[PDB]
Amino acid sequence: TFDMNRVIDEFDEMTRNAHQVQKQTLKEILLKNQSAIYLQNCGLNDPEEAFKSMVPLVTDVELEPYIKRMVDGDTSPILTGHPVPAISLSSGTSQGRPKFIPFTDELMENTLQLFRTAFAFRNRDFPIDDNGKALQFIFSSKQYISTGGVPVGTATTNVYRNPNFKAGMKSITSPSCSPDEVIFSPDVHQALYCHLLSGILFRDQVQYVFAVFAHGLVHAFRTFEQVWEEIVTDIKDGVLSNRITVPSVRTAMSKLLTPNPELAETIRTKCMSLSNWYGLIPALFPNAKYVYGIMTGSMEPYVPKLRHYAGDLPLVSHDYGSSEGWIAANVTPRLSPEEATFAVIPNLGYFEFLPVEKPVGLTQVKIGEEYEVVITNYAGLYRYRLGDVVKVIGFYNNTPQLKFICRRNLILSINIDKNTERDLQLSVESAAKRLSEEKIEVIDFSSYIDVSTDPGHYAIFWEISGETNEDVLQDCCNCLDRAFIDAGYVSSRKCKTIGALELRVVAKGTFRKIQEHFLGLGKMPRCVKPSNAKVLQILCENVVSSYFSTAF
Ligand SMILES: CC/C=C\C[C@H]1C(=O)CC[C@@H]1CC(=O)N[C@H](C(=O)O)[C@@H](C)CC
Repeated sequence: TFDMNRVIDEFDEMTRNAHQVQKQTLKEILLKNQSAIYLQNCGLNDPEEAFKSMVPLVTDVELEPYIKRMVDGDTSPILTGHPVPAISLSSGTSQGRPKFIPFTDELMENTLQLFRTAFAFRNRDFPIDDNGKALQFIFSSKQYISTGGVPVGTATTNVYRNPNFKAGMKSITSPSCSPDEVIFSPDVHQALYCHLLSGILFRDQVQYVFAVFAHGLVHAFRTFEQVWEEIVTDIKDGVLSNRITVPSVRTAMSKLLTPNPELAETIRTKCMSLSNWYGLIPALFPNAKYVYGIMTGSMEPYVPKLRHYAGDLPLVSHDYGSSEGWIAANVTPRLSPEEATFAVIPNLGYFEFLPVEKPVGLTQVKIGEEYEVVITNYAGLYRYRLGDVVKVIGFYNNTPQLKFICRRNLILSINIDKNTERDLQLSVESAAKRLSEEKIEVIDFSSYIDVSTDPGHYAIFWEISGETNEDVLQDCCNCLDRAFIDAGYVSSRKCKTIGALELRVVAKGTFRKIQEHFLGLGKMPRCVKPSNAKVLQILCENVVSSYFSTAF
């Protein structure tokens, strides 16, 4: 039974005792998983001491073969003491291959604990009506079964399809406007339309608006700009647009629709009153208290447009975690996304921090210093290098408050996509075999994030060893686009939040000219940063042709 003050007091005591809770949490993780051959092979059977001397830092790549066994249905103890109920398909890759992370019942408990904690602080500073609803733009369009018989989904999908999700969120959320059939629609574009319509149908009750990521909220209302008159028509007629073809979705939404020309008129008058859609969100939902979602890190570029739609509504930052697990909660919800920091929850894992040198404990980190995060938790992860670099902004009682700084080895990112030099090189090598058919080779390559388009897209620069046809180059272009298998990139391309990959072919001698540039001053950049004007200049002025992927 949820009690706001009780929840806050519990978080307070835990963070006052963060050092002790860290140690107790490690001991419990090690007890639960002691039969895991990964742990047995380290010499485990001074528990904290033994742990740090016997267990090596490890990377996703090192864990790949172990996790592969779990995805293939091995139920003996490998990374966990008990068989996992699901596997999470993560963003990013494992050396260019799909990256999987175990999803355990404990991770579900953690999710519920963190949501409850964050809600308590948020509802303290931004109290909502408990007879209202929320507009929640969430999606779980798919969860497949591995060949070994294990469910595989994204982390959010594993959360949304958990048997404890509805009951567990009941007390610490405002009820969604959307039918479950919308959330689980196999077609996310239809789901999004229906979320928008559902929100409008209950607009007076909507207490806040949520999506996991800021770019999702922005995409939602950009979409509204396109379909608003269609929604007004659906409401006026009490008939769902023929755009919606998923039968279970049509059925569910039809129960909510009856002819309402009055509401339709209100909405039409309201939309036409806006100036370039400024303040669209509070206009549609005049009782919403805030907009909620991840506003930080890779989402920072989306905040200006989100503010535009949000008008004067507070933007509240959603918490810090990934497919690997949760780390930190926003307990200062009134702070803008620029000032937002996240307090580590001391029982969600045994956290270590590599100085940006060997790792220090949670209560050992220093204000103003940057560290790479190291995770030991209930996801089968022991001293796992997350690759996230954080800065310690301060302490909330004895737990550090963190700001995300950067992700190591990342060169290509628009929103939720994460691609490295190796991923780019692999995509190039894939697409190059279409060229090899023509006895043509890739002389060199680079790339660039083009955010002049909406949405932004990847641009790849190629110089090739000979002239070829448009069809060949079109194929190479499509292949480059499909060769990026990172789940984040694929998810965005499908949801249209990342545009068609563009292949720009440059004139012969273009890359040598870049060499000449650097030689006349005295390692080819694989993604050209916006500030690298001299290099960008040489590439752009030598583009001779341009192609856009017809994939997705
Ligand atoms: C136990 C952890 C449970 C949930 C973590 C996720 C959240 O609910 C908030 C942050 C996080 C987003 C995430 O997992 N994003 C995916 C990813 O980037 O891997 C993406 C492939 C979309 C699902």
